[PDB]
Amino acid sequence: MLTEGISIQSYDGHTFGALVGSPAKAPAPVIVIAQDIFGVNAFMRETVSWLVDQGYAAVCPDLYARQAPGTALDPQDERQREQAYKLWQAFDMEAGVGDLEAAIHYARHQPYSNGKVGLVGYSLGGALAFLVAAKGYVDRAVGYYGVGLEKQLNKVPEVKHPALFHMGGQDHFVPAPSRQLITEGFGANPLLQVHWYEEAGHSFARTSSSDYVASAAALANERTLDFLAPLQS
Repeated sequence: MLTEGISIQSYDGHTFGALVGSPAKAPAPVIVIAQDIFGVNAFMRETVSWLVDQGYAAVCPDLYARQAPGTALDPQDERQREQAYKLWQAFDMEAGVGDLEAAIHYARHQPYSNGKVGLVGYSLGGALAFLVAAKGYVDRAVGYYGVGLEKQLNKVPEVKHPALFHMGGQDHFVPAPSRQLITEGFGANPLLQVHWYEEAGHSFARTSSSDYVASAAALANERTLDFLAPLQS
């Protein structure tokens, strides 16, 4: 689901919609949420809700609009999971970072904006959160269980604003040698923070996931809110 009428233009001209939640009280910092592989669906609506209840405005852009605008898939349906994997396999990561840059720029200047912008992403969006932190586009970035971060470690020195990553110790997208690489590489830059949740696997913060772990989702989420709070000005 997206908010009717909202349109954001990316550097190359492509336009895309977004699900927007204005804030209870304005002006407020705005958090751009980078979707998982299921598009802007029920979990994104819930994330927008969560952030608005904590005092932020939130913008979740339709990153699949270059392939299939308005895609919103149910992760409980087998056929739509297969569709999510097919879209993820074809996803242009650099164009997604470009679309997030445009959504971040939009987030800076809405009527309810206080000018500060954060980004929170999950899975596919957690890997995009790291690439966005390397570009420097946001004030703070947060990535939950981004996939393939051990292949992007040469960008660690480019991160110049804070970025927080929550990783599951039982997420098999990140086996032990990958964990160690990430832990050692991120460890060289104090602007990066990574926490490992030993009893949790991938998607552990989505309440509707079979891999949901309440204690870890809760510890992660509070660390995310404490990390984003300085943007409240």
